[PDB]
Amino acid sequence: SNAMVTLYTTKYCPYSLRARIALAEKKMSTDIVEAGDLEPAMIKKITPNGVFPVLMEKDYSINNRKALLIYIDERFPAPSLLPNVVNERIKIRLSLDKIDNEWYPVLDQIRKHRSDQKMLESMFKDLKESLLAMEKAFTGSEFFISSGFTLADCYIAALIICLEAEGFIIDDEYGAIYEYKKRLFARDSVKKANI
Amino acid sequence: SNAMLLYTKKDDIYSDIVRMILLIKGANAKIVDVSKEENSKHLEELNIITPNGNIPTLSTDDFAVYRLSVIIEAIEDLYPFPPMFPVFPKQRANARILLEYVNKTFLQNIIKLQSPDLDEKQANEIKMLMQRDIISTYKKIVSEREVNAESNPDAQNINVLTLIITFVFYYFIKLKISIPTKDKNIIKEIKELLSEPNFIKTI
Repeated sequence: SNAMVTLYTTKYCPYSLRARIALAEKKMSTDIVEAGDLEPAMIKKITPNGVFPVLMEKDYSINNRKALLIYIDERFPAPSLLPNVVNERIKIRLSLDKIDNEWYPVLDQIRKHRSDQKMLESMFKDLKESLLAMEKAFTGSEFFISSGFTLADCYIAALIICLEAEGFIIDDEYGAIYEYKKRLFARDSVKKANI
Repeated sequence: SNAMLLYTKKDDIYSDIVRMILLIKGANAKIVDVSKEENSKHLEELNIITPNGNIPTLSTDDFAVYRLSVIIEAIEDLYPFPPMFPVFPKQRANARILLEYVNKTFLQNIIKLQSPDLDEKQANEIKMLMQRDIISTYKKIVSEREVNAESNPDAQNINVLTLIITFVFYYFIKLKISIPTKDKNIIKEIKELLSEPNFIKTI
């Protein structure tokens, strides 16, 4: 009905957790519905390709992973989910890409190869180092690389969610990160998405 | 001052595209061909500010951004005038999707063909894989341009995906790949499309 938009989503899928975190942020009247709890006939009606986070309103239907979130932030402008300062915004637009490209794959590779425990033992050891050396490199800022909530945070929020559901958890032994994660999960956006 | 530094390499279709947008903006920018041995000095630099001497790279005092989309967006922030994108958030996204297609299909493949260790069978396949989806592609790029132009006749923005493709034809022509089309005015369009002034100025 009046559900201006509806977001169809899969469970344990960052791409869908990213979208739900930002739609909450936009105080939007949207219907949310799951897959697996749909007719094998309609799932193909809305998104013919099994891509899965799919946002559809009256006369448009979208799911392009790398483009969806930018669209939400643009379609429902207030509140803005990008920086105001040109330069900041410019490099957030880059950190986004690096994220989607160098970090999200580590996720799949923690899953697709997860039915084996000797590989995991090492991968978790890597994700350990890769963060260990940055947990210092970033500090003194409320959220990620900005003053306020960015898409970048939506990205990371969701990513962490999936990883700690793989068994990868962030401890007291990272630092400004653990509390940055604490702050992340402090937000009413991230909390209705985690449960 | 406006110390914008664009790192490039000769015949690198990405660079050529960023170089022709910057022209349109009227942005002042020190272009830097890293292929040229005079700039051994800047190439040393680049490999400090990018994980893999990425090209092209748009460097300023505050940042060093690479990757086409990021760059193209980056320029839109910096030099708003004239507009590179549509304005309706639906059409903006569509172009973002299309640009991501044209890229994985022609833009990066164009770059594989420039490697001197490509295995004679490899490319023939690349080229022909390219020939298949190019016309359909062009046709998509137009349709969308007819839409966005008509949805706002007063906006008067440029179609970045039309510019980008002009280059994909110019490299089809550079690599001796045929453009399979009989259609009269498609070829008329193509020819005119390569005859737009700033394109020449870029080359």
